[PDB]
Amino acid sequence: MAPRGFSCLLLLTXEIDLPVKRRA
Repeated sequence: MAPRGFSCLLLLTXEIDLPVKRRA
């Protein structure tokens, strides 16, 4: 898991929209 930051800011841009949609 990321330090709830680098990947946290990318979640807003939609970059990391995989762990917030479906099981995938």
